[PDB]
Amino acid sequence: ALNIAVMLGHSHDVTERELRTLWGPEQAAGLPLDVNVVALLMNRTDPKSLITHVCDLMSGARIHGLVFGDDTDQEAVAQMLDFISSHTFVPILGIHGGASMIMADKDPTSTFFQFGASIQQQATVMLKIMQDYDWHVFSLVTTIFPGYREFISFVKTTVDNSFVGWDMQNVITLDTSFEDAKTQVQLKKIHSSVILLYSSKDEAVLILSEARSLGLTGYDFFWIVPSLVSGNTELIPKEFPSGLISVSYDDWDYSLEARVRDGIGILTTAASSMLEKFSYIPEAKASCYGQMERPEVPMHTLHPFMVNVTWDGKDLSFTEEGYQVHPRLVVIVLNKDREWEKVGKWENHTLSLRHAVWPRYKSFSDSEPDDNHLSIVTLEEAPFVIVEDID
Amino acid sequence: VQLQESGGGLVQAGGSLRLSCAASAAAAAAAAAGWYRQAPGKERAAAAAAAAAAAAAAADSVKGRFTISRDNAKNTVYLQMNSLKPEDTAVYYCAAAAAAAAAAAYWGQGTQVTVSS
Amino acid sequence: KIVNIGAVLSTRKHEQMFREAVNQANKRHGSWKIQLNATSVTHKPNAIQMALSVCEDLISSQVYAILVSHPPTPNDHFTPTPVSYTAGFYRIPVLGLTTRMSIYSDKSIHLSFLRTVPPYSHQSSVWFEMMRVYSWNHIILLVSDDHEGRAAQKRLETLLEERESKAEKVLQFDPGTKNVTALLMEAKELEARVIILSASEDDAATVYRAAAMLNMTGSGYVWLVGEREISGNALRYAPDGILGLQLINGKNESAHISDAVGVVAQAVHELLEKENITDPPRGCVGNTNIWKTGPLFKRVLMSSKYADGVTGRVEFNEDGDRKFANYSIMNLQNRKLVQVGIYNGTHVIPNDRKIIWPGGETEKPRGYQMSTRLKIVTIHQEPFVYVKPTLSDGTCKEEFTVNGDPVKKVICTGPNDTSPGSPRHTVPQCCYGFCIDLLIKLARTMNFTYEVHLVADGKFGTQERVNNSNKKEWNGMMGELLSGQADMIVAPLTINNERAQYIEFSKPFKYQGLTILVKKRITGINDPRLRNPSDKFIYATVKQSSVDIYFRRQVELSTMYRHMEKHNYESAAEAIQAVRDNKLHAFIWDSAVLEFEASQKCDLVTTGELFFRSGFGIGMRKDSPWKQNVSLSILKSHENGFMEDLDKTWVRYQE
Ligand SMILES: *[C@@H]1O[C@H](CO)[C@@H](O)[C@H](O)[C@H]1NC(C)=O
Repeated sequence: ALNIAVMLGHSHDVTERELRTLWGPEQAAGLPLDVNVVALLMNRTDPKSLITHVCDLMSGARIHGLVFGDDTDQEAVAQMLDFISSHTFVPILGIHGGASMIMADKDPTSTFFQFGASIQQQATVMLKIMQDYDWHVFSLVTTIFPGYREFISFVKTTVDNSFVGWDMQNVITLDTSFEDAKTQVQLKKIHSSVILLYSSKDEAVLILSEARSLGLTGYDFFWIVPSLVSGNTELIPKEFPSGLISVSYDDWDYSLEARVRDGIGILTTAASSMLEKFSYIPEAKASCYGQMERPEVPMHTLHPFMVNVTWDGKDLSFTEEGYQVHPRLVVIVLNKDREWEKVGKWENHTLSLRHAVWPRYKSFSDSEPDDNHLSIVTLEEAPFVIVEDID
Repeated sequence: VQLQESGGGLVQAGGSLRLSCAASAAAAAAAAAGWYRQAPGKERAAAAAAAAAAAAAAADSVKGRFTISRDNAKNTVYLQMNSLKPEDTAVYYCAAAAAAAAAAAYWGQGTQVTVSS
Repeated sequence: KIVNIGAVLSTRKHEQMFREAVNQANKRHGSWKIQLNATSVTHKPNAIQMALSVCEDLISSQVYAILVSHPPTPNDHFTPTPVSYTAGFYRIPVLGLTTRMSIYSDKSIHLSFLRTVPPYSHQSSVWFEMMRVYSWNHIILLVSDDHEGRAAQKRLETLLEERESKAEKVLQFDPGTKNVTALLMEAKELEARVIILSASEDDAATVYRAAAMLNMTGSGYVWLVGEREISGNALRYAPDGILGLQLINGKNESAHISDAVGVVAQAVHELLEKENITDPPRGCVGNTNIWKTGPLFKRVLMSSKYADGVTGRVEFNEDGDRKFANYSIMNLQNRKLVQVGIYNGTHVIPNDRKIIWPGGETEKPRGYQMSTRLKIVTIHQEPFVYVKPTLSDGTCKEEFTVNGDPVKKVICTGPNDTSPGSPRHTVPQCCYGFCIDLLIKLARTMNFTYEVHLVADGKFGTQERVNNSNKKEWNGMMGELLSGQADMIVAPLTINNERAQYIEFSKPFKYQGLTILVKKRITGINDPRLRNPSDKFIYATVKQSSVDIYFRRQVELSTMYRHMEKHNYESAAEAIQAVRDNKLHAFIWDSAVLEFEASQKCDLVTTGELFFRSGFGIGMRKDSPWKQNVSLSILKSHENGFMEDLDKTWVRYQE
């Protein structure tokens, strides 16, 4: 008798989703284990509403574990979930971008096992995609938004290790506290083509707005953004130049039910491996922890048995920090109609792209000279021109 | 990618027509669009072209009879042809090249234009 | 208007202090322009209920600020993490009356938090300045792996990089363990005696017991800790004279809340300006909207001012540190603490009795003792060093070469006498020659004795990153010196930019270049016969050498680099025999070695003249205590001129 619940906030896709996911584990099972399910949903959510629900549900049906889903991309709700799971020593696995927004992780006492790409894993693809068309990573502009220290350090090490190319020149940061043209002063001091930035969504609107005034939104420039920038939405804000490169997890063609079914299997199979190995009973807490938490502390957790899960044709093994080593990264662009369109896929450490050479289409209108980017034809001949195979 | 040509028919000499070729794609800014003609007994021949920059080249053979135009907003290139002569009887084709891709020569089903008395 | 401020305490008795605080805030200014009100919450026998009650207190009024206090239980982060994250969910700033954990100082983990007490980290710079005043150059650091360990490592690294002294011996011991003796024994031979500790009380006690066991707690050793290691069971048993420090105002409680109320009132009074004040978030229902004017409040409060009070005027750091306050120097005088001086961060003013050290001698603890023996590593190069098999009696044959006076010889060990195939073999032999005589002269000059070893494999040294790391480990003697296996290199080692980046060199003593060896179209490096590949002449060098990196640092010679990388040998005399055997056409190497080999041997010709000049120099680890005497000795040798006499002995007259 395993327990599970799903939550949906400000969504209109839950009612049928719960029933379809309900019949899933019955056949997906390959072990004569047991499964019980329940579903719920709520409107615009707050920490107080979140915390009240979890023990109300836990005290009701003696919850073995829960799966979480929310949206709107709030940094706060990320730090809200984890510390709840920390004290109650219950395995909680939340699966969606709002929950999957990256965090610096907490003490090993917690059992959260986040479901998304790491900062290092995300960045290394961003640096690698440069090796395709645009040569040198030119500029890095960042605010004081958390997580910058790990980012600028990782890229600096990997650029000074490989000898090939990669002549990074200028890296700058801006103080939002001085919200005036003083930022434009520091911003005006970089001249190059490809600009890489790492900031929050709200500041992204302002900084790109300032650049359009000076002219960095021109036809000759390329902007590269990580996943967290506007990834978890379908309604793009204004001031974003038409034409943008991001590597995100949004998984255009995937379904939450598909993700939930995989998540459910991670719960049951891993616990099945530990329980059957040593006749282990997953002793539940008598309530949410006021006093009765201590006797269950000596009981061994599922961490030795939850790191490795199989089936569904994907090595879903986690790590110490809770980021997968076989994620489903995709790269996506802003088309002419302000509607995001998939471009290429990342799988088994390769850059498969539907585009061979860059499309080079314009920014937001009323600014389009477009008189550059010449094409050249050449013949292989005597030492004027020589051809060779790629090393 | 796939295109589609249309606009043909029968028109008396000295008349006019409006041929059109269209294709679906999100990058439609950057494609060379060319018109090809191939009559019975003759090799395929170029007629009119449009560049990515926005320049127009017209073949000297039948220069001045027709004109080319491209709409950046809507993915369709249509060819406005005027002062028809019997020498123009053929099946006109539309094509694109470059901005990615491979196996680069793209040909529609074909539209036959007939000029006669 | 009415301004509301919240506070969280654990007393139910200094709630009277909270009431007095709100009364004083009214007393400072009550002109009806700004009015203050306060709320309070109890302590934590749980977390969920108190978090809910804090939310209720927030929705109770138009809250603007929060204050928190210390817990009685040893729960490291019991009270902070409920309120901290909940408040950061709305970017509402909060002040920490008392806490020292370095997790909250990282603005990358949590929201904006301002501390009126410095963390453990910045005090490290304080005793760093203390040591700089008392002239300690070689130091030993011992830290744990917890968040405190990482933070201390980062802060100390920044402080060192401020001076770029490159502190050595960064060793870390596993936390929460017992019977761990390896680390202290490993660090015992670093030739310096000062160690720095930072850990919990139990770990400090275990380290104290281990050090008492290993006898490193006697005289000649001096070592100081922070404040967390001189309390509780840690203070139970400890060596006498442990230098330490105490916070400026430790557990003054209701005083610091008064100072915080004063400074926050000043900040709010200074805030009554800007275009869109709007209002502070209110209510826990349907109030997920972001707190737009949040960052401006933190920015203005950080740069505030407050000068009248016990706490003192403060200019908060970029992350909310106490900036520059004061500190007290303590010492252990027979199980009794005593103040010895006061350090206001910028300097130390000794204003008490003399501070006696554990040995009992008042003498300055500036040992840094120079050991008599030093490690020597070399490579087998013909003209400078010759390997000689010793006789059965244990001493290789004496040889009066030219004047009857014996030539000096030394006992040199290390190699297997067979580089290509040897499972394991170390044998003693005799080494003699140019560099050996030079080293003998140096030793007779600078009054120290020596010990000689040989390299593991035989490659000179070249940066190379292949696998098992994210860096290029220096294969060969160059990395043998870096990793600590060696202490000094006396060998024909030329100087280049890459090696000059890490190690420090002395003045050169013999110039040379690169030259071509040919056996009796060959000319300087201008011909197409060498510019373009051709089977008539095959060129090669010795792998992992200076020539390789020289030819790999030029885009214009990629074809030559690839041709060289197609095949090359790893040998010195074997290639000479091969070219003498008509197997190889020609190859390039150093000047002096090739020139001596050509004239000393039979039927050899020097091809052309040098193209790239360079010198030979003794290499030592960066920041060594030997740079000074070495240069003056070398120049004294140049002036006297018997280095030229040695040159006459070894490379002048072949008879
Ligand atoms: C150089 O030699 C002098 C000679 O007395 C002595 O101080 C020491 O060995 C060396 N000094 C320095 C500063 O290296």
